Amino acid sequence: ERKVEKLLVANRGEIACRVFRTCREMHIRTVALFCEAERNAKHVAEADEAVCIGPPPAVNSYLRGEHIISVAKQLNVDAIHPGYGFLSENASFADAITRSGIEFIGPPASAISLMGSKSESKRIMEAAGVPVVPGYYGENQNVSFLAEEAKKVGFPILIKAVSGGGGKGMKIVERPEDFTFMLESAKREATNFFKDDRVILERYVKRSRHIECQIFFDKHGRGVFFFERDCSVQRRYQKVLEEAPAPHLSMETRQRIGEVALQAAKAVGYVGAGTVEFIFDTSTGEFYFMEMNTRLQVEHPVTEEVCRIKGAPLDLVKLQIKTAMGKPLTFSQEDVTLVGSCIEARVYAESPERGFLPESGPLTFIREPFQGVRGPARTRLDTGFREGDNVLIHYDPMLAKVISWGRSREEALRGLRQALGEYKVAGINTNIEFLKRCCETPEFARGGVTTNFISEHESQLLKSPVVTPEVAAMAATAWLLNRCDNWRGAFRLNSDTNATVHFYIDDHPVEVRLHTEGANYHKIFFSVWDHDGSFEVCSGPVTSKHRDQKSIVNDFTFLFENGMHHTVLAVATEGDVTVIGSFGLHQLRLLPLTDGFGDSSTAGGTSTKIVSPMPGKVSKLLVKSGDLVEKGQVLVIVEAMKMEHPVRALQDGRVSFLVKEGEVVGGDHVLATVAEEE
Amino acid sequence: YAHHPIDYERSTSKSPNILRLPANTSDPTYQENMARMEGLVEQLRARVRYVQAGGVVPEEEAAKAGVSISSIEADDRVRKLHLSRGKMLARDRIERLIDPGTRFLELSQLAGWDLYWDDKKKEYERCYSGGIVTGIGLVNGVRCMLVANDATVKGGTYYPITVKKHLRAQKIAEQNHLPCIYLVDSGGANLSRQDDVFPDEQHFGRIFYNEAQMSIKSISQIAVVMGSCTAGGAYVPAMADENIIVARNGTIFLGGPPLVLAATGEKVSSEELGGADVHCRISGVGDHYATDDLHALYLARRAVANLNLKEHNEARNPTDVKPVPPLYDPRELGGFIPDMLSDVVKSFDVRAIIARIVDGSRFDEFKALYGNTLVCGFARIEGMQVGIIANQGILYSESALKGAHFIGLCTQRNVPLLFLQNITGFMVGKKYEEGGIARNGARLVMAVSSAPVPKVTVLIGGSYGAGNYGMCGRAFEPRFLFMWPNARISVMGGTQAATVLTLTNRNLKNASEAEIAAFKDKVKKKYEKEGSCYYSTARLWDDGVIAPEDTRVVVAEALRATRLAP
Ligand SMILES: O=CCCCC[C@@H]1SC[C@@H]2NC(=O)N[C@@H]21
Repeated sequence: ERKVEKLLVANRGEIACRVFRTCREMHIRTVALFCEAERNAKHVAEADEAVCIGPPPAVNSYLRGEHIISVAKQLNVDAIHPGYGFLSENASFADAITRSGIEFIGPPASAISLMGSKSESKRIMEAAGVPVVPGYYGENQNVSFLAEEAKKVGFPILIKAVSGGGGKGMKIVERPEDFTFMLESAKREATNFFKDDRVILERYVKRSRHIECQIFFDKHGRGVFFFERDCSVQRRYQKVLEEAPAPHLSMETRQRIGEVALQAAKAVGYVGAGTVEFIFDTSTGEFYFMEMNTRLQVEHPVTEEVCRIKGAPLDLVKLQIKTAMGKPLTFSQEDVTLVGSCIEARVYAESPERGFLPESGPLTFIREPFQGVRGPARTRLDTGFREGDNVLIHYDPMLAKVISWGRSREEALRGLRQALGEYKVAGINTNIEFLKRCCETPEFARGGVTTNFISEHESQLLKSPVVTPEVAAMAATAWLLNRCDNWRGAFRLNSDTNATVHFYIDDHPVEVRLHTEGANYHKIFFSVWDHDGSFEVCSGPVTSKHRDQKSIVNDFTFLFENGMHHTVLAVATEGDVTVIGSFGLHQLRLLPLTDGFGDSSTAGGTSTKIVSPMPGKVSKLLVKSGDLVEKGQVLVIVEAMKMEHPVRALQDGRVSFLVKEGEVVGGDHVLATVAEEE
Repeated sequence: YAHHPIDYERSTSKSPNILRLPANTSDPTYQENMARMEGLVEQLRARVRYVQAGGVVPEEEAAKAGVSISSIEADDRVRKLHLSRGKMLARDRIERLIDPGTRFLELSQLAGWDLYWDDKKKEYERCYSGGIVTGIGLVNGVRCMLVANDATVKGGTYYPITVKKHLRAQKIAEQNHLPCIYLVDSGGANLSRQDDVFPDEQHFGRIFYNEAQMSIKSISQIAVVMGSCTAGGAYVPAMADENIIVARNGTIFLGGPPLVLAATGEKVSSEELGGADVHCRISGVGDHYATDDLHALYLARRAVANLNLKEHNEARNPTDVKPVPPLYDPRELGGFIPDMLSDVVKSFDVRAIIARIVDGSRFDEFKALYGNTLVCGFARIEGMQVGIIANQGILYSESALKGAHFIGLCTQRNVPLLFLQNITGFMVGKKYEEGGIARNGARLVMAVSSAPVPKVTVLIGGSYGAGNYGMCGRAFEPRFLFMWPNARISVMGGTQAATVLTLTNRNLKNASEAEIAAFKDKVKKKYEKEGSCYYSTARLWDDGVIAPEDTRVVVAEALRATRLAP
């Protein structure tokens, strides 16, 4: 075999840190890669050496496979792990690595190329004999052929069409012995949706739930399938929350899922770690092949919590290095046993209220949930970002992954709830509120959720706590104090103090007024939305005198008269005030009040504009008539004894020319009328 | 009306009107200008290198400098012979003397550039510098003036450009209360141009006058005697709080070794005639006797240390400050500058330049709707409040009034002033003359000259005529002057003088084409033969020459130079 002492990573993020960590235990060197800048990132602070690769766009960075290979050769690298994304699925890169002599980590290039095309892949599995639900059989040569194979090839009837998602030819015709309505439905589908007259028939499944078993193989002909998984929950083809132990799955089935999976991988030949994905209908009770991926998934640490080998913790990445080592395995499929249950959820730096659009901004304060064992449950968090970091728009929005291992499902789900609640980030809106809403009200604790489970409950979700009038009181107070000495040393005569804050909550401005009575800075009141009360407030140490973009992060205490007390860590800026406490997190936008403060001119500008002196001789006018002029460009240039003396009018609005180039004009002539755009 | 802030937000935000947002688009016009500028700086930045290590440029590719080819071997031979003696032939004494990690200015550079025409028609005197090098230096936490006599004695020690440079340095130091350090190496005098350099006023005697007037005001001065200083040059070692004589090659004489011959010619060793006499002689002349160049420089530094100025400078100029850069890239300064040699004056702007130079790209406009020609307002330059007068167009009476008002406020509140010179631009209209324009011009010049505020001017371009009297000029005591490459200093008219002087000079009505060839072309050649590169600096007219891109750093050096003042 070939010794390995240097490890190379392609991608960046959580996978970089994960690959780097275990490496320490195996006692192997590490190498990091980073784009323009991106040098303060954590992963590079974790490796032994890092190299800059070039411009931010993914074409420029992490896609120059030849340059990466040349750099690795110069470094005499032993192994490369592509990870997921970028060159994860590219057979040319793997072949070039093999020619260079470096041990590529993953499947051979032949498997990747074969699975690149869906038609040839499904051909291979059909030849292998795995139950596969195909996409098409022939064409609509005859309408009687539809009745011929309707009860033949596939009893379930999937009429549909050659293409297009309209699918009005379907009509949900699950009843066999249908011969006068299927042809009428197809012919009415052909109208206004002719496309190609060829029609394909398949089996139609009422329900769908996604399954995906894991597999592992050495290069000495020996492997063992890991435990199954579930990915029923996904929105817009994006993974949201998943469970390694498919609840409600019989043991016997588990076993069989393996025999089918091993047949397919052996047929194409496979080395390393991979995952086979199925599609399943509860009503039919059978699973049909949909797709496979020849690449390590992102969901690898999840399935790990439900599998132990020889009573020892399993490390998936470890074996992949050992597989690259050339050593053979040590365990049969038997040594592996499941223990308990676990659940996972992904947090995305997106805004649930909006069109789930990514946002980029500095990370102000990041609470870290307790990543230790307690009670009947294990909870962990893996994050590829830390304090002081900033999200890049080029990358996908992905902060951290939270997993709750437990002895029973209940324990696991309950654990997450509390953890999901505890983790807190300030600075960018996240979908963390959405995930908690997905966990509380939906009765998916039973364990039965379909592929389209998210679609129906969209009305129930997308809901957040209501900002109580009290929340404005602590939020408003923090912005003042966390900016200046408002209410500090203040003093007037025979009167009392007053200071107000305007919040632009939703599309309606909000005003909050704060004032004091007595000689007390401590005793304070409030009146928001016609609700009045009293409270006292005690601050903490003063921090962040520089009041930069991060501004001031301080803890606050508020004793309201009723009797309560509160603690609030407020990082306030001019743009917004963020308050985090037992209520949760809420950011209140401050009413924006900016509008070219100075240049606010509504003057008509009717006549006598950019008038030229006596000599005249206007020429070389470079402004189009009827075009807005707010900045002071040279509207007209007139020459008086070689005196260009450009007028440079700054009156806003479009300018209308009444003169032409080369025309001698009199003194103080109306060359143009600079009027407000009407 | 639905608007109720507290001034900030409106202020202390990245959106205050105070700033400026002139963003260029890099179009042909920009290219034409930006490119030319580049065409106006490369050699500026280059000749400097050639005079540096003067006459020895091993690359031999100095075609970017129009300097004639010189005998490199002769200069290398002279330098080898001089360095074999044991003394460092370079400006090396300076950067050895100044603390590492600190700044320098090089006040006057390219001095005496191709000044004198020799007997050989194609040959000029090879004065790569003025014979000395002058710059502001910070020694041991103390700001000082550094004057070093170059070892170029082939033409003669001192010229009408050398003594003027020395006297300018002395006047600057006295005005600013910066102690001086002189590095003395001389060939005596120049017995060829002696009438031009010895007698009269503002000559070699005024050096001796200044070295005593300084010590009256208790501004200690230091001189180092590396080589001979004869012919009245021996008084500076005598008139000095501290002086240094090198053990072997340091010599001071009132009468030359040839002079003892033909008048009791009992010749003896040059050591005994007044050189470094380390034998405990009766003479108590010369404070320090140092065995080596490094030893002498070290003792100079040690003497500079014991002056107590460190506390005063540290208090006055904060050493630990946070640099605030402008909002726009300083490389863009060359672009807004128009081209050159254009029949009719091209267009120009100021806002962009000030927005590029000042801190945070901001400005504090006074009345700009009124007297739209002239620009005046406050600013910020590296932690110090500044006033700027930059000229744009043809001056009016109202522009002069606004200038007088601004200068009045600046003098009232003790704010320094910066000047950015431009065209003369005095209208000649009869109504304007009838409107008492002369009185308003006098109003402006009176305030300009009367101001006790420190004043610095920098040439933008096109400073020709008596208009500079309105803004500022060398004859109005500017404590520093610096220049950009595209500068022309000439008669009241740069282009019009051609037209006017065409009419009134012994011209027949006929032969018009031959006459305009003989008149207009000739006067154009005369009035643009002068330029930034030759007529200025080389003659210590506006002694400083800089780049347009690095102006703010230079002005910040100047302002820190003018706060030790009483
Ligand atoms: O508008 C036409 C009058 C231009 C006056 C230009 C002034 S007059 C004196 C000085 N010499 C010039 O050539 N330009 C300025």
